Formats: sequence, C-alpha cells, structure tokens
Amino acid sequence: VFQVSMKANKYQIKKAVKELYEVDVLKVNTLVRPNGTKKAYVRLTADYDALDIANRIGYI
Amino acid sequence: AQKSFRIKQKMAKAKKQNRPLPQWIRLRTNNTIRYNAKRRNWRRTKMNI
Amino acid sequence: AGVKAYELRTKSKEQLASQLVDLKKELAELKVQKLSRPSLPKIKTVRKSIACVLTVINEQQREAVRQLYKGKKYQPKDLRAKKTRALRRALTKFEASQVTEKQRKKQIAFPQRKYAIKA
Amino acid sequence: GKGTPSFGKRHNKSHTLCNRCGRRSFHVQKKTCSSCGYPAAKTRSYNWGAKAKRRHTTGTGRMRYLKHVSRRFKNGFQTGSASK
Amino acid sequence: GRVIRNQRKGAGSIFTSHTRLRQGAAKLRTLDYAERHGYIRGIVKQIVHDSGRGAPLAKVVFRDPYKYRLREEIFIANEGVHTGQFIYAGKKASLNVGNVL
RNA sequence: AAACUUUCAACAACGGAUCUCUUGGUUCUCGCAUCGAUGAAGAACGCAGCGAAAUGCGAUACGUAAUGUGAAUUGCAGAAUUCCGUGAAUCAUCGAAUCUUUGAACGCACAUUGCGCCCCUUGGUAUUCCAGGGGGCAUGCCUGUUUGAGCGUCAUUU
RNA sequence: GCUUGUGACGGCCCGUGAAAAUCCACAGGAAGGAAUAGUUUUCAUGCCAGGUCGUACUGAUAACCGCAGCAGGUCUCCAAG
RNA sequence: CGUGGAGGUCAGUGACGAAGCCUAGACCGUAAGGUCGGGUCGAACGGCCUCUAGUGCAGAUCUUGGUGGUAGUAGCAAAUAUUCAAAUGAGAACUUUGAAGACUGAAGUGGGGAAAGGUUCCACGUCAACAGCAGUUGGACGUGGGUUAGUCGAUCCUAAGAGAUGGGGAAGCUCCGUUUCAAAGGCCUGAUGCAGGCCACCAUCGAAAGGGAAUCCGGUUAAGAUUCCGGAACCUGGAUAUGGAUUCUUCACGGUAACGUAACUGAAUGUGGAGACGUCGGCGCGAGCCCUGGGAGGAGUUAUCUUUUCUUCUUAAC
RNA sequence: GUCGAAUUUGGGUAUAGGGGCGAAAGACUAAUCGAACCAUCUAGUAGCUGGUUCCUGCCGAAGUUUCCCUCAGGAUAGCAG
RNA sequence: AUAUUGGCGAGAGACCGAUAGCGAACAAGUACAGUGAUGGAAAGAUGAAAAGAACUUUGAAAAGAGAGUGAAAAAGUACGUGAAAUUGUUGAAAGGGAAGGGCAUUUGAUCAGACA
RNA sequence: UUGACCUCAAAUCAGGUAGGAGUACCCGCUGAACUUAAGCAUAUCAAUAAGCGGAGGAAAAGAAACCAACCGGGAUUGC
Ligand SMILES: CN[C@@H]1[C@@H](O)[C@@H](O[C@@H]2[C@@H](O)[C@H](O[C@H]3O[C@H]([C@@H](C)O)[C@@H](O)[C@H](O)[C@H]3N)[C@@H](N)C[C@H]2N)OC[C@]1(C)O
Ligand SMILES: CN[C@@H]1[C@@H](O)[C@@H](O[C@@H]2[C@@H](O)[C@H](O[C@H]3O[C@H]([C@@H](C)O)[C@@H](O)[C@H](O)[C@H]3N)[C@@H](N)C[C@H]2N)OC[C@]1(C)O
Ligand SMILES: [Mg+2]
Ligand SMILES: [Mg+2]
Ligand SMILES: [Mg+2]
Ligand SMILES: [Mg+2]
Ligand SMILES: [Mg+2]
Ligand SMILES: [Mg+2]
Ligand SMILES: [Mg+2]
Ligand SMILES: [Mg+2]
Ligand SMILES: [Mg+2]
Ligand SMILES: [Mg+2]
Ligand SMILES: [Mg+2]
Ligand SMILES: [Mg+2]
Ligand SMILES: [Mg+2]
Ligand SMILES: [Mg+2]
Ligand SMILES: [Mg+2]
Ligand SMILES: [Mg+2]
Ligand SMILES: [Mg+2]
Ligand SMILES: [Mg+2]
Ligand SMILES: [Mg+2]
Ligand SMILES: [Mg+2]
Ligand SMILES: [Mg+2]
Ligand SMILES: [Mg+2]
Ligand SMILES: [Mg+2]
Ligand SMILES: [Mg+2]
Ligand SMILES: [Mg+2]
Ligand SMILES: [Mg+2]
Ligand SMILES: [Mg+2]
Ligand SMILES: [Mg+2]
Ligand SMILES: [Mg+2]
Ligand SMILES: [Mg+2]
Ligand SMILES: [Mg+2]
Ligand SMILES: [Mg+2]
Ligand SMILES: [Mg+2]
Ligand SMILES: [Mg+2]
Ligand SMILES: [Mg+2]
Ligand SMILES: [Mg+2]
Ligand SMILES: [Mg+2]
Ligand SMILES: [Mg+2]
Ligand SMILES: [Mg+2]
Ligand SMILES: [Mg+2]
Ligand SMILES: [Mg+2]
Ligand SMILES: [Mg+2]
Ligand SMILES: [Mg+2]
Ligand SMILES: [Mg+2]
Ligand SMILES: [Mg+2]
Ligand SMILES: [Mg+2]
Ligand SMILES: [Mg+2]
Ligand SMILES: [Mg+2]
Ligand SMILES: [Mg+2]
Ligand SMILES: [Mg+2]
Ligand SMILES: [Mg+2]
Ligand SMILES: [Mg+2]
Ligand SMILES: [Mg+2]
Ligand SMILES: [Mg+2]
Ligand SMILES: [Mg+2]
Ligand SMILES: [Mg+2]
Ligand SMILES: [Mg+2]
Ligand SMILES: [Mg+2]
Ligand SMILES: [Mg+2]
Ligand SMILES: [Mg+2]
Ligand SMILES: [Mg+2]
Ligand SMILES: [Mg+2]
Ligand SMILES: [Mg+2]
Ligand SMILES: [Mg+2]
Ligand SMILES: [Mg+2]
Ligand SMILES: [Mg+2]
Ligand SMILES: [Mg+2]
Ligand SMILES: [Mg+2]
Ligand SMILES: [Mg+2]
Ligand SMILES: [Mg+2]
Ligand SMILES: [Mg+2]
Ligand SMILES: [Mg+2]
Ligand SMILES: [Mg+2]
Ligand SMILES: [Mg+2]
Ligand SMILES: [Mg+2]
Ligand SMILES: [Mg+2]
Ligand SMILES: [Mg+2]
Ligand SMILES: [Mg+2]
Ligand SMILES: [Mg+2]
Ligand SMILES: [Mg+2]
Ligand SMILES: [Mg+2]
Ligand SMILES: [Mg+2]
Ligand SMILES: [Mg+2]
Ligand SMILES: [Mg+2]
Ligand SMILES: [Mg+2]
Ligand SMILES: [Mg+2]
Ligand SMILES: [Mg+2]
Ligand SMILES: [Mg+2]
Ligand SMILES: [Mg+2]
Ligand SMILES: [Mg+2]
Ligand SMILES: [Mg+2]
Ligand SMILES: [Mg+2]
Ligand SMILES: [Mg+2]
Ligand SMILES: [Mg+2]
Ligand SMILES: [Mg+2]
Ligand SMILES: [Mg+2]
Ligand SMILES: [Mg+2]
Ligand SMILES: [Mg+2]
Ligand SMILES: [Mg+2]
Ligand SMILES: [Mg+2]
Ligand SMILES: [Mg+2]
Ligand SMILES: [Mg+2]
Ligand SMILES: [Mg+2]
Ligand SMILES: [Mg+2]
Ligand SMILES: [Mg+2]
Ligand SMILES: [Mg+2]
Ligand SMILES: [Mg+2]
Ligand SMILES: [Mg+2]
Ligand SMILES: [Mg+2]
Ligand SMILES: [Mg+2]
Ligand SMILES: [Mg+2]
Ligand SMILES: [Mg+2]
Ligand SMILES: [Mg+2]
Ligand SMILES: [Mg+2]
Ligand SMILES: [Mg+2]
Ligand SMILES: [Mg+2]
Ligand SMILES: [Mg+2]
Ligand SMILES: [Mg+2]
Ligand SMILES: [Zn+2]
Repeated sequence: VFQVSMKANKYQIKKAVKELYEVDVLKVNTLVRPNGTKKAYVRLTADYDALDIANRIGYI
Repeated sequence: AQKSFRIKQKMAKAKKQNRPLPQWIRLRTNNTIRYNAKRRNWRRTKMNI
Repeated sequence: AGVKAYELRTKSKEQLASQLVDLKKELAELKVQKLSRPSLPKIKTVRKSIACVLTVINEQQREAVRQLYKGKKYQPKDLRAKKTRALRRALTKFEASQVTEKQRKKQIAFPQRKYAIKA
Repeated sequence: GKGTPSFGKRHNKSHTLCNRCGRRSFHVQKKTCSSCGYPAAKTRSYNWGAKAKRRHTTGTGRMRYLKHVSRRFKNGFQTGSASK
Repeated sequence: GRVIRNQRKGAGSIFTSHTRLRQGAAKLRTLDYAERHGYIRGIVKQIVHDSGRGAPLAKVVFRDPYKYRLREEIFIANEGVHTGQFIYAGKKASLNVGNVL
C-alpha cells in the first residue's frame, strides 16, 4: 500500500512498482484520500511475499 | 453523494485546515498568534460549496 | 553537507543523470524512515540537493543550445532577452538614427555650431 | 408561507464555482459569472464599484511576474552574470 | 402602464409553438424537371395523425431522379387518399383525387 | 432593634474612561518612467523535520543558480553541517533557472481533472490495437513561400 | 388473497402520447477464390489488454434550508399477522 | 474662564516620582475655574507674553461602547412513559449492562437513496466552552483511522435550450444567424506522394430519474465493499493458431411449407428492423410475500388442557 | 374543499424591472411589488420637525407697515445692539 | 515649458493619536452576511528582562492557601494607568403613601486659621 | 500543348503582430437625473456622473487657409 502522485494512473503506478521494487503486480485499485492524496492497493503475484518485500524496503 | 472532483478537492483543503493552532507556534519570538482565528466547523459556517 | 554547485559544473552530463538517480533512491529511502521517526531534518539537504543537480543539468543543456545558435537570426525565444514587450518592439538604434538623404545633406551642410559671446 | 416553509425548498445552487476568479458567482443556466464576467474576454469592472475594484485590482494577488519588474528596471535589464 | 398580453406575445417566450410531437413540415415535392414537364409516381406508404393539425398526413415516397434511393415527402392527405395509393405529380399527370398538377 | 432601602467612604467587583505611547493613517513637496502570446493582472491547488494563517515559493515548491558580506539560524529538534574558509545565514543582492492547475488562454470542451488529432521514442510478437515518455494543432491581420481556383484574361503550341 | 412483472384484448381523445447515439438484418453482386490442394474469424477452444473522477455517513421533531439540536419546509423504492 | 497644537520666555516641575485617577480634607474667585494635602501611580509636564484651530455637551426617537431596574421574575407544559438493580466515576433522575412497563406498528420512531451538507462516519483520548436541567454520554473537544470497480454511475448520445464559425447589424461594450446568401471536409482500398471510387452529415455544450455493451452468490472490516477475499461469469477492444465445417457441382445441406442448424465468402450503394415510448378497464399467467398439511432438529408452556405455541428446512448471476 | 384529472410533484430549460409573468388579486417576480435587488449620481432638495457644547457684566426687542402664486416663507420700514 | 487621488523611489508637516487617523496601526478587503451583484467588522500597550511563580499544602479538577520571582503581583499572559454607570462586604446615618432642593439653627462628625 | 498576367484562395507554410491588465494624469464616443429657478417645460446642474473606445511618460497641440487693422504682429502648450 503506497501513497502515490495524483498525476499517475494504474499504469505508471504498476510500472513504478515493478521497476523500483523488482516485484510483479497482480492488480492495482487506486482511490483518493480525503486529504487530497492518492492511495494505492498494489497486489503482488503469489510468486512474491509482500510481508517480505516490505521490510526489505525498510518499514514494519 | 457523487461529487465533482473540484468540490471533493476543496473539501480536502477544508478538512486539512480544520485544526487548532500548532502549539509550538506560541513559543516563537515576537509571536502574536494565540488561537486559530479562522477555524470553521461543519454545523456552524457552511462553506458555500 | 552535500552537493555544492560549482562542484557539479566540472562533471559531465551522463553522470549528473546517474548522480541524481542516487539522490532519488536516497530521498525515497529517507521517506521510508521519516515515518518511523519523530524528526528527520537530513531529508531537507537531499531534496535541496536534487534541486542543485537539476539546476546544473538544465543550466548545461541551455548554454549548449545558446552557442549552437549563436550569431544568427532566429534562435528560440526563451534564450532571447526578456527586456519588456514595449522594449521588445521599440525601433532599433539602426532604424532610429536612419536619416533621409535630403536631411543627411543638411546636417552636414549646417550642423549646430559652437560659439560664444564676450561682454 | 412566503417565508420559512417556502425557504425549505432552497436546494439548487444559482451559481457554481467560477473558474477565473473562484467566486461561486458562475451562473449555471447563464454559463457566465457575475463578478469578472467569465467567459468574457475583458474582466468585468465599473467605476461605481471602486470597493469591488479595490478588492480585485493588481496587488491583491501574488504579482508573480510583475513584482520584480521594478528591480529589473533599476538595473538596465541585465543579461549574463556577475563574475567575482 | 404595463405591457398588455397582445404585445407580450411577440418576442415569443412562452408563446412559441409546441413543436415536439410534430411529424415535420408538410410540403409538396420540389418543383423539378419531373413535375414541370413529365409526371412522376409515388406511393402513399403511411397516413398518420399530426399533433396540432386536424388534418391527417400522408407519407408518400418517391424515387430520387438523380441517384439511387427513396425520398419521402409529407403530403396533406386529401379526403380519400389511402395507404398504398399511387400518386402522380406533374404537368402531364392525370386528374384523380390525390395527384398534383 | 434587625432586615430592607437611600447617602458618603475604604477595600473588593464590573467595565475600559483618562494619561502617556505609536513600525499606522493623512496631507504637502521632490525625483523616476517599467505589465503582458518571451503567457500579464487575477485565480485554484500545492510546497516546511515539526504550520491553521499572514508572508514566500512551485513537483528543483518558506525554495535552485549566480554575486556580495563574512559566522550564524533559533520556538524545540537538527546538522560526513564547517569557521585564517569558493564560507554560516530565513542576510543582503539578483544578471541564471524552475515555474503545478489556470487565466487575454490558444486542439475540443469544462457544474467533467471529460474527449480528440499529428510527429519522435520505448515496451507489449507490431506503420495499424494497447501503454509509458518527450514534442506539437486557437483567431484576425501584414511580408514572403509553396501548392491552387475562375471563357476574369494575354500569348503559344498542331 | 397482497405486491410487482408481463401477455392477449377492450374503452378513450378537434389530446393519438420524444429525439439521438448505437447494434443487427436484408436487397445487392464489386472483388477474391480448389484439386496436389484452396477458401472460411458470425461453429468450438485457446492469448494479451480495460484507464480516469465519485464511492464513508446523514437524508432529517438534531448531519439540508428556515439566524438554532426551530412542532415548519424538502424528490423516491421496499412494506408481515 | 477652559482644551489640542505653534513662536518666545522662566538656564520652570519631574524616576528623591511627571501625567492621570481617587478624596461629604484645606484655601482663592460672584463665576467659568485655579491652588493644596493625603491615596493610587508610573515618564513626562507646567507658568507667563503671543500664535492657531477638528477648542468646552444633558438632551438631537443622536453615533460607538458600557451598565441597571424589571428579576432569580415571564418562563424551561404539543409529540401517551416511565420503573428496579448493578457496573463505572470525585460526582449518576439523565452514561453502560442486566431485568420490568411501554411506543413507533411496516403510509415506521424500520431498511436505502436523490438534492444539499462535507468528515458528521469509526476508534481512542475527553468534559473548559456547546448539548436554554444534568452530564462520566454526544452530531461537542483532541489525536488518529477510514471511501479499493473493464461490469455501480459519471464519461457517450440526443430533448426543450444553449452556442463558435463565412457572415449581417452596432460608435462600442456587442446584437443577430446554426443552417446562416461560404471555395467548409473526411473514410476506406490498394497500385508514401499517387491511381481511384466515393461519402460528403459544417462545430460544440446541454440528462448521476430519458437512451445505453457487461457480475453474480458466499465471506470479510472498528469504519468500505455488486469495488475487497473465494469461486463461479460476461463484455468490449486487440492478437493469432489448433480442431471442426466448406470445395473436384467451389461460396452447406436437410424440410412440400412455416422453418432447421455448430458453422455455411460480401466492397459500396440502398433498404428494412429493433433504440422507440399515452392512459385507463377487466381477464390470464410468472416471480416475491401471505396462509397451511406430513415429517427431521432447536426453543416455550405444561395444577389442569393442547399428537400443542415458536422457529431452521435455502439455492446467484451464468 | 378537491382527491384519476384544467391532477400532484422532481430535475432540466425559457422569460428580467416600465420588464416579465398573470384562469386577472395590482397578483407573482428570492420574508422585497400600484414597478425587485445592488451600487453610484448623493452630504440629492426641504418655506418643515429635532438638536446646537464655558462664565460673568451692560444694553435689550417683535408678533405692526408696504410688496410678494404671500397666508408655517421672504423682501421691506419700525423696535434692538 | 503643461498635466498628474495610478505605478516605482525619496524628503517633510503648527495634521490624526486606536470611537481619532485610510474601512483595515493586529493572520484586513480578514472574519462574517448574502443566489447574486455587493456588503464588510471588531481587535494595539505584562515587564529591563519570563525572572511566566520551583517547592509544600487542601482539592477529583478548576483552583485556594503558603512559599517563590520581580524595583513593582496596588504588573500573574483576565496582565500599564484602571474613571463613570453599575455591584459585594465593612463603617456611619436617616427613613409613618418617593427621593432630591433653598433659608436657618441644634446636634454628631470633622477641619483650617489665629495667637504666642 | 505549354508559358505568363489578373483576381481570389489554402497550408500546423517562413517570420511576425493584435487581443487582457491598469487608468491618477490624457485623445475621443456616448450620455443623465438629483439640483438651482423659492412652482416649471427653455435654461441650470453639465458639453458633468454612469456606459464605450484608444494612447504615452506625459497625451494632445504645433510651424498658420492665425492674429490683427497697428509704426503692425508671427508654430504650439502653460502662468
Ligand atoms: C443581388 N441581390 C441578391 C440579394 O438581394 C440577396 O437575395 C437573397 C437570397 O440570397 C436568398 O436566397 C438564399 O438564402 C436563403 C436564406 C434566407 O436562407 C435561402 O433559403 C435560399 O435557398 C438561398 N438561395 C433569398 N432567400 C433572400 C434574398 N433576399 O442575395 C442574393 C443576391 C443575388 O445577391
Ligand atoms: C438618606 N436617604 C433618605 C434620608 O434622607 C431620610 O429621608 C428623610 C425622610 O424620611 C423624611 O421624612 C419624610 O419622608 C418619609 C419617606 C419614607 O418618604 C415619609 O414616610 C414621611 O412621611 C416624611 N415625614 C423627609 N422629610 C426628608 C428626608 N431627608 O430617610 C431615609 C431615606 C429616605 O433613605
Ligand atoms: Mg477508483
Ligand atoms: Mg480513480
Ligand atoms: Mg512588542
Ligand atoms: Mg516581550
Ligand atoms: Mg447561514
Ligand atoms: Mg448561504
Ligand atoms: Mg453550494
Ligand atoms: Mg524558444
Ligand atoms: Mg507602458
Ligand atoms: Mg422548487
Ligand atoms: Mg436558475
Ligand atoms: Mg462569499
Ligand atoms: Mg462598491
Ligand atoms: Mg545593463
Ligand atoms: Mg418552435
Ligand atoms: Mg432602624
Ligand atoms: Mg475600584
Ligand atoms: Mg508602535
Ligand atoms: Mg506561468
Ligand atoms: Mg514562515
Ligand atoms: Mg555564497
Ligand atoms: Mg533573501
Ligand atoms: Mg547589493
Ligand atoms: Mg520542475
Ligand atoms: Mg478554450
Ligand atoms: Mg479528476
Ligand atoms: Mg474538469
Ligand atoms: Mg510499437
Ligand atoms: Mg492509441
Ligand atoms: Mg498561430
Ligand atoms: Mg498568428
Ligand atoms: Mg389501448
Ligand atoms: Mg457494424
Ligand atoms: Mg455486418
Ligand atoms: Mg474495376
Ligand atoms: Mg460507499
Ligand atoms: Mg454507502
Ligand atoms: Mg449513507
Ligand atoms: Mg429516507
Ligand atoms: Mg429513512
Ligand atoms: Mg442550518
Ligand atoms: Mg486639532
Ligand atoms: Mg465623591
Ligand atoms: Mg503623591
Ligand atoms: Mg502624582
Ligand atoms: Mg515606563
Ligand atoms: Mg467639535
Ligand atoms: Mg464629551
Ligand atoms: Mg452623555
Ligand atoms: Mg442643552
Ligand atoms: Mg436590558
Ligand atoms: Mg441582567
Ligand atoms: Mg437562578
Ligand atoms: Mg426557581
Ligand atoms: Mg419561576
Ligand atoms: Mg408555554
Ligand atoms: Mg463504588
Ligand atoms: Mg445512584
Ligand atoms: Mg431522561
Ligand atoms: Mg401499538
Ligand atoms: Mg444504509
Ligand atoms: Mg444512508
Ligand atoms: Mg467517545
Ligand atoms: Mg446546559
Ligand atoms: Mg455544563
Ligand atoms: Mg456516533
Ligand atoms: Mg471528533
Ligand atoms: Mg470504470
Ligand atoms: Mg452530451
Ligand atoms: Mg450567437
Ligand atoms: Mg461567423
Ligand atoms: Mg463574424
Ligand atoms: Mg441515465
Ligand atoms: Mg452490475
Ligand atoms: Mg478498509
Ligand atoms: Mg455500513
Ligand atoms: Mg456435413
Ligand atoms: Mg421517452
Ligand atoms: Mg399437565
Ligand atoms: Mg447478468
Ligand atoms: Mg377511486
Ligand atoms: Mg415540474
Ligand atoms: Mg418529485
Ligand atoms: Mg436546472
Ligand atoms: Mg410599461
Ligand atoms: Mg423586451
Ligand atoms: Mg415575495
Ligand atoms: Mg411654508
Ligand atoms: Mg411652527
Ligand atoms: Mg509614494
Ligand atoms: Mg480606528
Ligand atoms: Mg474602524
Ligand atoms: Mg435574507
Ligand atoms: Mg508600547
Ligand atoms: Mg513589551
Ligand atoms: Mg498562590
Ligand atoms: Mg506599580
Ligand atoms: Mg509580593
Ligand atoms: Mg489599580
Ligand atoms: Mg503595573
Ligand atoms: Mg476585568
Ligand atoms: Mg492592572
Ligand atoms: Mg463607582
Ligand atoms: Mg408602606
Ligand atoms: Mg416630594
Ligand atoms: Mg416602593
Ligand atoms: Mg430640609
Ligand atoms: Mg507559419
Ligand atoms: Mg486595450
Ligand atoms: Mg450627444
Ligand atoms: Mg448637489
Ligand atoms: Mg425647482
Ligand atoms: Mg424649492
Ligand atoms: Mg467616464
Ligand atoms: Mg516631463
Ligand atoms: Mg506628441
Ligand atoms: Mg506652412
Ligand atoms: Mg502666437
Ligand atoms: Zn468569475
């Protein structure tokens, strides 16, 4: 789950998830947050574990 | 219900500003602020869209 | 600390591109920490760094195109001087001073003569 | 009730948000706004309206370009840069 | 004084005609080579009721003379014209109820 | 006789008078000539380690470059911050940039973050369908260029 | 039985009760087609892609407008014994 | 006589206390006023001779502000209605839970939306102000958390209507005209301008109730779900291949027919059909609901009676 | 009172001030209607009403004449300083 | 040479002194009203310096009482001075359907002067 | 058949330019009424307010189809 520029679509987003995080994106559903941000739910292919991809980017 | 973005955006700048003073502002030097003057509330001042 | 300006002018362009990607990777990491931490002021110096790279990059490509058009009519507008729109019209010194043939002759014939008096 | 029970029917905005000046003066059914006259080319103003005028003329905004034009004039409109 | 009813009619705000359910302007065929020299048949396909006219309409189809297609004309149905009557139009046409000459 | 009510006083209330202040207002004079399609005035929406505003700035976002000064900034926190130094700083200065969405606002619209078209490039097996990325199409008019139209009209082919 | 859908009809009119974008068919006969193999994306199966804005809750004797947590005003669906 | 300010003077008063305020204390004048002591106080100010004016208030239903009496008064009485115990808390007629009496009675005090609001939603923290008693409760305060879609809408289409454009009026802001006395533009093929055939509708905006391409059930959250998770679908646009069918009578057979089907070339150019439609009446029929028998489980009553009272028994798009 | 129609009603869309709209009441046109609302001309004019801020000292009136679209006002002489 | 209630940059005044002076000396064209054009406020001053009252104590808290800072808490972010209306308590006085005034004395209280 | 001329067009042709702002002062258009006249219509307010167009550092005006009738004067502006 990532906060994401409003100016990006489901495409440029899934492109930036693959690149920067090396992972495979099953599907993206974006909504916009009451404070004027775009939240993204990016689901990873079952081939990956998100819990593990998470604390590799360093948050937990 | 289903709202224009232009509206749902100004709604956001609205919510974002509805907050008490940051209390650290009070400590600043030659600081004349005390409370948040411009504070709004839904039931009191309607925004006019 | 970080990213002096004079220090990126001597570098070449391809690595400024790859030095930026480092600031960007960096910045993107700092942002993952600043949500673990009460305070993260270092994050300023890096984002203000990213600005100083991009200053020099664009500063470069700009003085690049400024020479490869230099000394001719019709170089793109944003490299032209801003002045004012009323100065940007503004008859040029050449077509200002231009005099008519008949007048050029008269100037020469009788221009203004320095004299004086003595009481 | 020319009063209250028949104010209970006011749900429909006479204007919406003007694009040019932001004033919620933009008349829906008339597709123009009552403050600046958008979409008219010129921006609406009158001399009886000096308080409106004083409200909107140059200097109530950011003056983004214009601010520095007095500085720029001071210098002879310089190009290039200072050396050391 | 105010402006009377009969003046207020004339810039036509709420007074202009109630045009919605209307079958379209009734007219003859244009005056062309076919009607002012020879004659030209058509079939009344449909006669049908116009809203705000008391007079039934006849939908009469012709053959375009100068390209391959049908052209429909809206005819004011004289008493007795019927569905699928042939209709003949032009200087040299005959004299029968519903033909035009 | 208390209570109560009135009147004066002292202390205490209530309120913001007085007095003294004054980065403000006012008027008088002196000097100066600078907005905009090279996107102006204005607008919306954003930007900070921690801001709601004012002020400031624009996805390089209380700011980038450059020049000067020469050690601060400060509400706390913070600096491989780096002090006989291309060097602190919200300093001055400004000659180089950025400059979101707009706006005379210009591809078409606009109670929509709504719908096209053309060129370069990338990726999906691709001139063609999808996507990412950069770059472009308003109107009136002048000069000029190229392509055209009319038994308006002049020559010249056999 | 109740509600609601729908059919086949009947009454009614000097009232006879929208338009467009779409989707399909038909007439049609341009053109393109086999024999050492040719035609067939309206039969089956199989691959890639579907952006963007909105989506909480109230909807009223306290979330709307009536100066307010005003006995007022404010469109609609569901409906047991 | 008094006030704001100015020229001159008294080398005037003052942090050892200026100015102001308070004072049924003292003095001068007829008086306007002036002087003093005591209190409070903090930073400036006064006499005299002149100068100047935004110069003296009890009122103008005067302006702004401030305060009384009325007065702990009028009042806090529509919408049938409250009670018992415990928990919590400094504090309980009012908050929570448990028990009881009741109400709205499905034309709702229930279950959802449209306009509008715009964070009210939900959690925790919380009681100064607000909730015309109360408040430990709240729609309040404070900090957070929250709204996931090829299929639900918007986007598209047109309606009344609005409105650019060659134009025509108007000194002009602008009026008029949408087919408009116009050189208006495209689209499919190939043999990238070229050969061609065309077709030539001349903008656009205008519906979250009209038209319209396509999703269902189960489960899940503190708060979102036809969106998320599980399975099961359908559509639209792109890509192409394998099987099937079709052909030596090249573009399928069968059936008298109406019609059949797993398929079964199609350029324009034309034409036709769904888009596409009032309202009421009765009759038919489907779906949900209602009622109800047998039985398989759970619940209630049982001094007496009741093979009894209540309830589970379901089936989505495709 | 009316309650299956000249019915009720949502939303969209048209008409704007001497104008609109009116099944007609001068009704309705945002609590505004025998001419909305906003600002400016504008400190509009007033023979009319209301007020007009310290003290003392001396003097001290008029309600009559003549003219006036004059009769609640002016000019005019008279009184007064 | 002339014009200049705008813009930029300057010197001034027998001007105004927070109900004045521009409406705004303050986050002022703010807040807020309104469908809209428009309309449109209130609001400056602790102290040299926060030294913004440690600590004890009663209170559930707010606070109160001590203490402490300070030249001053007769400056405690309700903050300079702190007037009047109006109000609490103390003191005194008077009061048979208002209160208030003038002349005059008694009484109570309270005071100046003078003399020596 | 080909080459001009004329007029009229079309390009995302090559380069340009205009649009809005402000408006105190300035050049024009347009255009009141309150008001004064003790009434009021000419007149006045006023060639003013409101409305519209267009400039600059100033604008405009200007080297006479002027003024004068004198012994003549001599672009314009302003006092
Ligand atoms: C020289 N004078 C005439 C001039 O009078 C004028 O005539 C018009 C003519 O053009 C119009 O005619 C045109 O325009 C009309 C328009 C009204 O829609 C069309 O309907 C009509 O079909 C068309 N031909 C005609 N209907 C009106 C005449 N006065 O214009 C045409 C002209 C020849 O120039
Ligand atoms: C101080 N305040 C006054 C005080 O002056 C005094 O008043 C008297 C008053 O009582 C006398 O007495 C008078 O007034 C009273 C009064 C109740 O009306 C009457 O009852 C009585 O008949 C009459 N003689 C009167 N003549 C003079 C005042 N000074 O009495 C008390 C008070 C009335 O409150
Ligand atoms: Mg979404
Ligand atoms: Mg989205
Ligand atoms: Mg200060
Ligand atoms: Mg201080
Ligand atoms: Mg309100
Ligand atoms: Mg409102
Ligand atoms: Mg609104
Ligand atoms: Mg350029
Ligand atoms: Mg200029
Ligand atoms: Mg209504
Ligand atoms: Mg309307
Ligand atoms: Mg507003
Ligand atoms: Mg005004
Ligand atoms: Mg220079
Ligand atoms: Mg019509
Ligand atoms: Mg007594
Ligand atoms: Mg006191
Ligand atoms: Mg000051
Ligand atoms: Mg810009
Ligand atoms: Mg700041
Ligand atoms: Mg430096
Ligand atoms: Mg600076
Ligand atoms: Mg400098
Ligand atoms: Mg940038
Ligand atoms: Mg446009
Ligand atoms: Mg959007
Ligand atoms: Mg939009
Ligand atoms: Mg490709
Ligand atoms: Mg594409
Ligand atoms: Mg152009
Ligand atoms: Mg151009
Ligand atoms: Mg029928
Ligand atoms: Mg098709
Ligand atoms: Mg087809
Ligand atoms: Mg052929
Ligand atoms: Mg939702
Ligand atoms: Mg919901
Ligand atoms: Mg809801
Ligand atoms: Mg409801
Ligand atoms: Mg409900
Ligand atoms: Mg309300
Ligand atoms: Mg004065
Ligand atoms: Mg006294
Ligand atoms: Mg003293
Ligand atoms: Mg004193
Ligand atoms: Mg002092
Ligand atoms: Mg005065
Ligand atoms: Mg006074
Ligand atoms: Mg008074
Ligand atoms: Mg008086
Ligand atoms: Mg009162
Ligand atoms: Mg009271
Ligand atoms: Mg009480
Ligand atoms: Mg009581
Ligand atoms: Mg009582
Ligand atoms: Mg009562
Ligand atoms: Mg207990
Ligand atoms: Mg109890
Ligand atoms: Mg109760
Ligand atoms: Mg009941
Ligand atoms: Mg619900
Ligand atoms: Mg709901
Ligand atoms: Mg709570
Ligand atoms: Mg209460
Ligand atoms: Mg309370
Ligand atoms: Mg709640
Ligand atoms: Mg809350
Ligand atoms: Mg979608
Ligand atoms: Mg549309
Ligand atoms: Mg038009
Ligand atoms: Mg046109
Ligand atoms: Mg035109
Ligand atoms: Mg719809
Ligand atoms: Mg669905
Ligand atoms: Mg969730
Ligand atoms: Mg829910
Ligand atoms: Mg077969
Ligand atoms: Mg219909
Ligand atoms: Mg028994
Ligand atoms: Mg289905
Ligand atoms: Mg009936
Ligand atoms: Mg209706
Ligand atoms: Mg309705
Ligand atoms: Mg509407
Ligand atoms: Mg009239
Ligand atoms: Mg008219
Ligand atoms: Mg009314
Ligand atoms: Mg009179
Ligand atoms: Mg009288
Ligand atoms: Mg100045
Ligand atoms: Mg003031
Ligand atoms: Mg004021
Ligand atoms: Mg109102
Ligand atoms: Mg001060
Ligand atoms: Mg101070
Ligand atoms: Mg204490
Ligand atoms: Mg003191
Ligand atoms: Mg002390
Ligand atoms: Mg005091
Ligand atoms: Mg003090
Ligand atoms: Mg007080
Ligand atoms: Mg005090
Ligand atoms: Mg008092
Ligand atoms: Mg008595
Ligand atoms: Mg008496
Ligand atoms: Mg009494
Ligand atoms: Mg007496
Ligand atoms: Mg060009
Ligand atoms: Mg202009
Ligand atoms: Mg005129
Ligand atoms: Mg006047
Ligand atoms: Mg008069
Ligand atoms: Mg008069
Ligand atoms: Mg004017
Ligand atoms: Mg000059
Ligand atoms: Mg000139
Ligand atoms: Mg000459
Ligand atoms: Mg002369
Ligand atoms: Zn506007």
